[PDB]
Amino acid sequence: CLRKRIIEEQITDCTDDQFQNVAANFIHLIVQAFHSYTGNDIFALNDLIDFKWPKYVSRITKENIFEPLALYKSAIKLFLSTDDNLSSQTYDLSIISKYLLIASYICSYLEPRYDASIFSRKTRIIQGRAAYGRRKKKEVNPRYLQPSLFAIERLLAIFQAIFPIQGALREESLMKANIEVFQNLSELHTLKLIATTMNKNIDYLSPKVRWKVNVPWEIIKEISESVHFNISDYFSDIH
Amino acid sequence: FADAQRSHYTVYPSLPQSNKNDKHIPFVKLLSGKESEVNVEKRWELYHQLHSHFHDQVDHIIDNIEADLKAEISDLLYSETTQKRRCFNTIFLLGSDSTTKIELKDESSRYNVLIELTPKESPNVRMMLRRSMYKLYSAADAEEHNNDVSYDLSLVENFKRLFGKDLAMVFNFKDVDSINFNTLDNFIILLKSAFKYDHVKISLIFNINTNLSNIEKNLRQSTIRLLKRNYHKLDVSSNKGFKYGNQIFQSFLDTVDGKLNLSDRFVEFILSKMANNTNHNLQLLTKMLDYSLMSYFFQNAFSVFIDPVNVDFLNDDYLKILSRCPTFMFFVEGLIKQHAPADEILSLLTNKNRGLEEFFVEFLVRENPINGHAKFVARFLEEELNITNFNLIELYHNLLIGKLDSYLDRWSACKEYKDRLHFEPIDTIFQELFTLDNRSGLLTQSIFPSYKSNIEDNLLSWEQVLPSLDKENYDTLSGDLDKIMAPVLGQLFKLYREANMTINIYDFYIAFRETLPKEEILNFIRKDPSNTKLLELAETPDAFDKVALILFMQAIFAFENMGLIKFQSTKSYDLVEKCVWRGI
Amino acid sequence: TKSASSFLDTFEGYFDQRKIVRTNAKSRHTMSMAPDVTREEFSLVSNFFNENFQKRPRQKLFEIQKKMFPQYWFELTQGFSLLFYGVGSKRNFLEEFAIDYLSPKIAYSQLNSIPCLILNGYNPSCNYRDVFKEITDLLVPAELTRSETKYWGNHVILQIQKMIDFYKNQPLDIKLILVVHNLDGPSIRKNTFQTMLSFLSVIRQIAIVASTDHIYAPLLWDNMKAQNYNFVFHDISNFEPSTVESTFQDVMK
Amino acid sequence: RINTIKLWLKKDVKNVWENLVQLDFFTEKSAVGLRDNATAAFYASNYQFQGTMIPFDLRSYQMQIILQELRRIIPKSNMYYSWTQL
Amino acid sequence: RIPNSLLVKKYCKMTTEEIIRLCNDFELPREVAYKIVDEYNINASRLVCPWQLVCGLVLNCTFIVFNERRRKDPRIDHFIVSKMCSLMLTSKVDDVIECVKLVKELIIGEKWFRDLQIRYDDFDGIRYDEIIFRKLGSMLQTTNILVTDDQYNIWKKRIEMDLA
Repeated sequence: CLRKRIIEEQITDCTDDQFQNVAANFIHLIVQAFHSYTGNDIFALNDLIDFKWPKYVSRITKENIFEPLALYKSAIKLFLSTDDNLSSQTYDLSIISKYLLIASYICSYLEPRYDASIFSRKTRIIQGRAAYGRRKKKEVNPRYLQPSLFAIERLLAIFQAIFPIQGALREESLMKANIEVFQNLSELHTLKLIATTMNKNIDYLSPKVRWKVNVPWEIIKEISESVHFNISDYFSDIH
Repeated sequence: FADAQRSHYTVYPSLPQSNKNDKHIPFVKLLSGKESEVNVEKRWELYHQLHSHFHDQVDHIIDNIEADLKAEISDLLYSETTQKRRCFNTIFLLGSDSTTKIELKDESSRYNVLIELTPKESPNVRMMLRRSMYKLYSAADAEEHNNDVSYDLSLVENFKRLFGKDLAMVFNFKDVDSINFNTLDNFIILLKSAFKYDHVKISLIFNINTNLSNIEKNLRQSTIRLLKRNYHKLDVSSNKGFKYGNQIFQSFLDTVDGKLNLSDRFVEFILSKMANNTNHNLQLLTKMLDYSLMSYFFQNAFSVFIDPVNVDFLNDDYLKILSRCPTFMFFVEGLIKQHAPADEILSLLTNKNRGLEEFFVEFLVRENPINGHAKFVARFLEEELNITNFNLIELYHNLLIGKLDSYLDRWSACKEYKDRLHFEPIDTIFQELFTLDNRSGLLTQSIFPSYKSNIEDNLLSWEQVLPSLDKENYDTLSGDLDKIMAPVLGQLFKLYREANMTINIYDFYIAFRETLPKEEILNFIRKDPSNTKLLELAETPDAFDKVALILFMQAIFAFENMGLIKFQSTKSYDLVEKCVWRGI
Repeated sequence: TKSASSFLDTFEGYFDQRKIVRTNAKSRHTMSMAPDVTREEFSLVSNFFNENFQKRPRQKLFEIQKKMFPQYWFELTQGFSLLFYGVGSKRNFLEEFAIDYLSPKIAYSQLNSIPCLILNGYNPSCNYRDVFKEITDLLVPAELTRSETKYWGNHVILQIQKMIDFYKNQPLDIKLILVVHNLDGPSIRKNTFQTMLSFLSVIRQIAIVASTDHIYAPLLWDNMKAQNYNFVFHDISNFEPSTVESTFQDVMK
Repeated sequence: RINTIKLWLKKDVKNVWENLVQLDFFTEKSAVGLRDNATAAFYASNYQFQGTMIPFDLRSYQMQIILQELRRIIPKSNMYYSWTQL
Repeated sequence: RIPNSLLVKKYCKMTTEEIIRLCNDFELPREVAYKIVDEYNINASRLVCPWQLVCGLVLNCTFIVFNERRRKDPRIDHFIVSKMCSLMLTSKVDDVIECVKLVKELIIGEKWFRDLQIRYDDFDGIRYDEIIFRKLGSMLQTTNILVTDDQYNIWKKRIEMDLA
């Protein structure tokens, strides 16, 4: 890939030293650029050299082989970020499964007492009082920890609170949990996104098997960006 | 008896030898029992012709996606090399369910084996290795036309001298989102040492049903940098690139081309239920269209008139049924309101049967091509315009509504073609007996029902399921009880709904005890002529409570295995917890 | 009266009735003060009230839904499985539907009768290996060869997969009617039983007629189980006294 | 206080985190190491532990080397040496 | 001052004379009036506004007493709700649409609602022989893609006078 670049660019001011010096300079560039990333491991440097080599040969033009600094200033993009991952959208799921993931993320990080202050919105007819909410915001940031464990009725209740409107008085537009909601919930349990206390071959239909999410925040933010759900102001009263 | 105490008792039902009728088809007599038997036989044969013509195309599309996918995967599985030569080829099959057969090519003087691996076939690393080398030695020594080896990578080391051929094993992990990635990267590390043997070629194929940011988050980074050597991605999902929804819905129109029509509400219900499910949509398309066809030929007698030979069997009741179509009412109101010929509307109103009997057979030569023009819009968007991201179902929905121009300007690529891609159709009289439709909520009630809501509705209200009677009360055993007393397990739910989250079973018993009649059941309990035990407990001065606890405990231990009640505090079982709420 | 709830049952009825109740407002009443009975007084008044409280309206309801049976046979013979959810015992419905109505009609139409494998799935002694033993002599399929069996695999699931690829080259007539009572019962709701019963419903030559009792039932089936069943759901809730199954469960004091 | 230290993003601190469990600077919460005999290393090879099924950045690890023992062994001419006090 | 609405005024004292006037405005019978004024004794203290419960009562118990009257024409279907919207000094018809929904599950398994729905054979609008074949999912149920059998002949009778 370099020995075709020397003839693609019509380069005749070269010898073997003029190749090995830019080779050793590239290796020192990967070292002083990425040693704080890897560590003292030859294997994590060998593959970085294998990745970033032809994208570095594609930046020599006619006289970058003579200088050491403007070639580094011609390829500063591949010495700041590592670029090792395997790379638009976030998840190829349904709408109700995305909202089920969001609602399971909500109920397994929120304390169960403070939801009638965040979701209860309809006009009363009978004398009742809502939840006051938490007085002091706790700054321990609960979404750093492991999640909590909830019953499936709390997931179905928070699911129809955060769901968008669907559907002139026989509609009753507040969506009830049909077959498709339970089927998508079992699909989420199959895809290891919501999960539970794994007793060996657990029964789903027990009132002693509780559920939890095991997807991190960094994908829930992309999901809530996809369905355009304001979830950043749901954990605003913690940090 | 004692046959409902053992699991799986098979039972042969004996049968009468013959009844000698035509009751070999389930199609009942329609038109409130006035239809002819030969028309019912022709309706059954016609439905079977339609259903066979549909499913013979559905099966070709479904067995053509495999011939497309085997052609797709086996081109980026081969015909390429990497200069490092110490890497495995990796193919990430995104969105794929583990249902595909993989074919490996000839490539002689080289074996090609496929090692399918499963989250049940992988509890740790050694079972993966033993199953993989077992499948390798089996598919190597049975594709040859004798000693026993150990199932580890030594067989991969001396495969060149055991058989004489070079190895090229292609691994295949079925549910990659369901295996431990901690076991999977250990297996990839254990496979990485096979690179030094100069006759192997490992290829990895990952069948992922989620996104790629959830596989390279759970794996370790050295394995990810090993997998970044020759990786390719491939989106395998029948919602990407709407080609197989534009061949199942296209082929459904080729069966109903002129005979049947689709409603607006039906196609938007199809679009609403196909969008709330992503993994399998080529099956939820067909099992909605077939159940729409099955609820049509079972219900509509006029399906016998969708063939143009049965036009002469217009009896009087067919003329009664077709006359009360509101589109015909709109047509007759038109014949009144624009001009006034008397003795033609006086004929066709209720008196003349011949004019209405011959008038309807003119209304079947008409086509008015919705599905005959929609294929032109499909061919225009695919061939002349080259846009392959359109949905034939949603384009057909907007074409059926009439706001097709908004859907064509949704792309802003065919601004010079909004006249060429335009079509404004009208309605033909007597559509509303010839339309597949859902206005009764039938495809909702029996394919995607609100299950828990139906259970709670039948538990709470219960008058929409149990009748009320006005004659059968004196020959019975409980005639005055069906009108003054709710059924137990349906009366207890009225107290379960308006209870708290923690229900004390004694208070839940007292609230059930004072919603029963007292001076009726103490008279009712002495009715039995045969037995004598039921009357002496009525001679006990505490009969009402001892008959009330039996019904209460029966209803409580009947709710409990239905799922509405959790007995907390084991070794007490006294304070139950309400765990199902209505309306959710 | 004993609930101060502002809302009733919706999501806000869930959030409202889940409050916190103090120690003196609570009613800690043991059910010992309920007037105790014998086992035989329960056994007597139970079987009295089963068939002598709403007997004629329930028989009227069964005759109302008994003219629905040709639609059930049509849905079975067109490929679907059936699922009968509802309040009350669906047992005698499937004993009077699948034994009496269904298999005579299937046996006549393809011209002994069609074998009916009842399966008491409310009994917790319901293994799938002896049930699949009972299937493999009513059909008698081929055995698992050496190449088609795998390294310590499950032989039942591989045999059903072999039967699935065998029965794609066959005439489409019902060869068995598999009648599952309480499909979400305590030993059949587990995963490998449902993998068995979901792979059996892929075969067109067996008609699955199931019934459920629990209310969170449809989450036993994901996009692979609910696709291989292709259920059609029929609410036949008929308020039955349900006394065949309650002898299994604990009726403890 | 001030030429500086480049803040590496959490996409690159994952490799550093994995390189400090392959040098035994962190253990898991209660993870016993090699089992005593050969059967208890078999009985646990068929067990699927809960600490490896949860996501990566929630595994509750545990220190091998406390901050007091880190204070005395890092040289005092370091730019993080003041940060080893608490 | 002008009134904004009537279902706004919290804790307004309502006597039984106003309730029987509102019942005799809708010509509802005696045995439903003697439940609408007798339920007010039950939940009287726990009332945030008593012009919403009595408002929704006389459309929930109005749709069930005149069910066959609505099946022939939809003008009464707007007449009763517009009469209640102008009787409650309300400009928005949606605020009395929400009234019967907020009060409808408050009286769903009540006693007098239970033996008053069977009296007129309402069962949520659709009678028993039409709803028991809709709960079972029967394909032989009456979908309304045609017009009703007692309605086609009255559509016929309004044509013979437009030509004679």
